[PDB]
Amino acid sequence: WRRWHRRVNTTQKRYAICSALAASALPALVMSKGHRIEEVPELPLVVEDKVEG
Amino acid sequence: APSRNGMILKPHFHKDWQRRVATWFNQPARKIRRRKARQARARRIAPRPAAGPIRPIVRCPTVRYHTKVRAGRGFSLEELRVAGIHKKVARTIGISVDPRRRNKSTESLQANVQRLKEYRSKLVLFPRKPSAPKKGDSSAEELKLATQLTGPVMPIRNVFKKEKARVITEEEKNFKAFASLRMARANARLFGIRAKRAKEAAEQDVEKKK
Amino acid sequence: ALRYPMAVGLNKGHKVTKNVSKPRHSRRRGRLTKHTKFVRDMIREVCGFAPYERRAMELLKVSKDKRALKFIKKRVGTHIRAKRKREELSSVLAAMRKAAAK
Amino acid sequence: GAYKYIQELWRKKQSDVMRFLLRVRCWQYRQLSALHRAPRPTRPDKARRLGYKAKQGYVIYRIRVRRGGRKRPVPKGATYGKPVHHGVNQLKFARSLQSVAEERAGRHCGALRVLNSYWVGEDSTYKFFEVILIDPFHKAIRRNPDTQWITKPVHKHREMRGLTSAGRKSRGLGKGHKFHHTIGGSRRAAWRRRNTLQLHRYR
Amino acid sequence: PSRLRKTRKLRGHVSHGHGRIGKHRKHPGGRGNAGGMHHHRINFDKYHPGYFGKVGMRHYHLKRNQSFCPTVNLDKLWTLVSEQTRVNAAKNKTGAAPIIDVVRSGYYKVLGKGKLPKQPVIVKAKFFSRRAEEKIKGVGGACVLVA
RNA sequence: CUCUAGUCUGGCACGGUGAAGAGAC
RNA sequence: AAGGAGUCUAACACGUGCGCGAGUCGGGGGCUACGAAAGCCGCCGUGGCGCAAUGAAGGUGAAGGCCGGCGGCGCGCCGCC
RNA sequence: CCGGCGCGCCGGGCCCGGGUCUUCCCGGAGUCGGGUUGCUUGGGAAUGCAGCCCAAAGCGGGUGGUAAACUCCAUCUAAGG
RNA sequence: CAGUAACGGCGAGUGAACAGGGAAGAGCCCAGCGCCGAAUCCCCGCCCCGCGGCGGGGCGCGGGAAAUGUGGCGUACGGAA
Ligand SMILES: [Mg+2]
Ligand SMILES: [Mg+2]
Ligand SMILES: [Mg+2]
Ligand SMILES: [Mg+2]
Ligand SMILES: [Mg+2]
Ligand SMILES: [Mg+2]
Ligand SMILES: [Mg+2]
Ligand SMILES: [Mg+2]
Ligand SMILES: [Mg+2]
Ligand SMILES: [Mg+2]
Ligand SMILES: [Mg+2]
Ligand SMILES: [Mg+2]
Ligand SMILES: [Mg+2]
Ligand SMILES: [Mg+2]
Ligand SMILES: [Mg+2]
Ligand SMILES: [Mg+2]
Ligand SMILES: [Mg+2]
Ligand SMILES: [Mg+2]
Ligand SMILES: [Mg+2]
Ligand SMILES: [Mg+2]
Ligand SMILES: [Mg+2]
Ligand SMILES: [Mg+2]
Ligand SMILES: [Mg+2]
Ligand SMILES: [Mg+2]
Ligand SMILES: [Mg+2]
Repeated sequence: WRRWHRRVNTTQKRYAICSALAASALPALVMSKGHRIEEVPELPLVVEDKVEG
Repeated sequence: APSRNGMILKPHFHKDWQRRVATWFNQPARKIRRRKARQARARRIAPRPAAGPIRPIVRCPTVRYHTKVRAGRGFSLEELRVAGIHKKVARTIGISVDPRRRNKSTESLQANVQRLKEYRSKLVLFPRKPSAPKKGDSSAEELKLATQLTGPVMPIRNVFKKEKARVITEEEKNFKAFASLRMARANARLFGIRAKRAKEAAEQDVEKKK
Repeated sequence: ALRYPMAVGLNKGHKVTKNVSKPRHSRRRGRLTKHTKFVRDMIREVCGFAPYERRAMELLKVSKDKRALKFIKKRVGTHIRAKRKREELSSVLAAMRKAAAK
Repeated sequence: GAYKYIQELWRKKQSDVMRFLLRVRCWQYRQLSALHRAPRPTRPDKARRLGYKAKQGYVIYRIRVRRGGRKRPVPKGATYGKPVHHGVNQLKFARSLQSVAEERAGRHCGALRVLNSYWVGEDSTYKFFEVILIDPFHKAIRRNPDTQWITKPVHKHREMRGLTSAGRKSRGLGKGHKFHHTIGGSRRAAWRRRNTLQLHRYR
Repeated sequence: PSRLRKTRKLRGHVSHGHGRIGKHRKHPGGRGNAGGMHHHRINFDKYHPGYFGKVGMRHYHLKRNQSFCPTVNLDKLWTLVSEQTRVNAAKNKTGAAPIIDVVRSGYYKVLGKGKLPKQPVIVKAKFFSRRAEEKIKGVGGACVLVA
């Protein structure tokens, strides 16, 4: 009966989702995560809907 | 020993509380079990609604909640008798019945009667024999569009009557609300002793005549 | 005068129309029937009277009503049951007089 | 019906007829053993009300128990501890003498099931009860769907688990503000829930 | 985070922050609220005045629901209805006054603390206080009682 | 200091059938 | 040589960081490999705490001032629009 | 391999309801309850249980969180499953 | 709800219930009172079938249980004719 679980406020969870999403469209922040994206054409890498098929 | 400033706390940890500790590590396991049991029941009663029988319009007692409305246990026998539904047949078509309920008012009684009528208009009844239709049942075109309802049947929603901005009249401007509250409280508090003093005044003064 | 519904006072409460229904059949219980009255007083002439109420009728015959009430109250319990026992135990005393008078 | 007459007849226990019958029957049952089989119910309307049906497999046993309270079974004085628990004489058993009589019948007849029991007489030192017993393996009980619930293994020793009426009266259960301490299964079930600390995952 | 606690910096120090002379003994003054009359009396009187004794009448079967009476002040009276309820009466010329049902918003008694804007109201409430009804009559308004 | 086995004593019940007598109000 | 002693849970206080803000919080419930996680519900906000105190309690419950007219007291005051 | 979900047939059962009037009937006793004793409960002039004594009624009985009397109300139907 | 009403050398400490939101949700049967020719139940022998949770119909001037009360209608939501 140690407190294993923590509860986080929903607005802070959504705020962290927004901060993680907005950092994924920046060059230096994804380079500093180490992802090899030097030849990626655009950083919001959006593809067409036949990829789901 | 107490510190400088704080509360006087009384922790209820003087018994052997560590033996009777209820941990909740099977809470996400019981949620899945309840969900699977719910879906198995919903597949078992295939065109019947998943919530179950229809629950009646019920006022709440005990003045903190007397303005809200609620789903009760069952429709009363007076309500079923006015609606024209037999009490031993109502449970077969998904109408929840309890015989303990009384009907003190008229407005809630007729509201539940209208509730029964509107559910009876929405009921799509299959024949007891699938190969041969009967008299009091739905036609074949409605049985093929008959689906399963999700959520409570005819959900109960608290409605508030909207009122126009009215022009205040002169007699509404003369109503003293606080004075009426104080005098009504005083007249409720002093009703018995005033009647007893009037009885003594009528009893002492009738001795004079005799 | 301008009157309003109030939560306090002598006629407090929200105003509804009180409908009239048949009385609930659980409320019927405790009523004598012409058959169970016949059975109970039939058992009464067969059996007779208890020794304490036999003493209480002797107490009521000499018109000691307060002592008869106190004795019955001490013997059976509550004051309501004592009054109800004393009323029937004096009605049977009056019935024994009108049977032997003529 | 005669049963209504016998019922109102047994309510006049202070009358001459009933004080004669109760005294001679108490004398008769005092000369027998502490537990023996009655050939038929002594009080048939009350056995009938408690659930006796006069058919094959329904057994009546008459039994006597000793009256009084419960002396604490401890050597001479010497119940060792604080002054609260020095009581030995004026203590009382938590279960009724009828409930003791039911389990003394049911332990000696373990192949049968206790249904109910009723009072038939008493004196200064004995109280006399008659216990209704059902054979759960007779075919008249097995094939009757009204009384085939007693044949189930759930109802083994109802009189020992306190599920008959007499042992049921001592558990303090019922609906109301007077029986708050047995909300749940029982008194111990209420205590377990009230003294069980619920420690959630997220507190 | 036990790495941030005081214990990790107390390794090597003999008494572990608890003293060489007065040791960390088990219960050197009693357990819990012991000695409120006798040897913790100065703390109990200097910080908890009134803790010992009986005041007032007992009420055996008290249920909190009978005395349920939530209050709203008149400075919150206009927040119960929408903004287009308030501004339509301001632009209104026929003198019609909007009706505020505080029992619908979940209040029983109206107290009068703040100001009211100079426009007519019809307040329906279960209870009213005296200054609450006079501040409504002074701005020009109705205090309707409901049950 | 506060209790307690045991024991003495009084009441109620098990607990009836008659004869006399002395009684209080 | 190895093991070896301020730990865990609950409650409270104060400080500090974050989010929202007269509101805030889904912790219980429900929907839809890691995942027993994460996401969502708003007529699921019930309910908790805060937004109102005081009295043992019945109960009560958080600025006013000036001017004009009228009535009363003998120029001021009180009551009244 | 086992079981469920169904159809046809045989041998059986069951020979059935609803509504309005009219006439009838209806309840659990050494139990409730009272006193006292002991344990128990948050239950406090006694919450529950038990021993002993007393011991019911039928427009009755129980409950209505302060003992008791009177008078109205409200709400169930204990002592069988 | 709530560490609340309340209990407590009213000290230490102990301590529910109702209302409300959900998970689940299902209701019923006797005795009595009555009416039906005991209209009810169990066991043994034979015939055929089922036969590995001992049952079904057909015979037996076969035996018992039961009127000191079995079965059908019928149970407080009223019920019966
Ligand atoms: Mg210190
Ligand atoms: Mg002690
Ligand atoms: Mg140092
Ligand atoms: Mg040291
Ligand atoms: Mg230190
Ligand atoms: Mg120290
Ligand atoms: Mg020192
Ligand atoms: Mg310490
Ligand atoms: Mg001292
Ligand atoms: Mg080492
Ligand atoms: Mg802080
Ligand atoms: Mg009892
Ligand atoms: Mg004990
Ligand atoms: Mg105790
Ligand atoms: Mg009363
Ligand atoms: Mg009272
Ligand atoms: Mg029952
Ligand atoms: Mg029952
Ligand atoms: Mg709180
Ligand atoms: Mg003290
Ligand atoms: Mg305790
Ligand atoms: Mg509840
Ligand atoms: Mg639900
Ligand atoms: Mg019969
Ligand atoms: Mg019932």
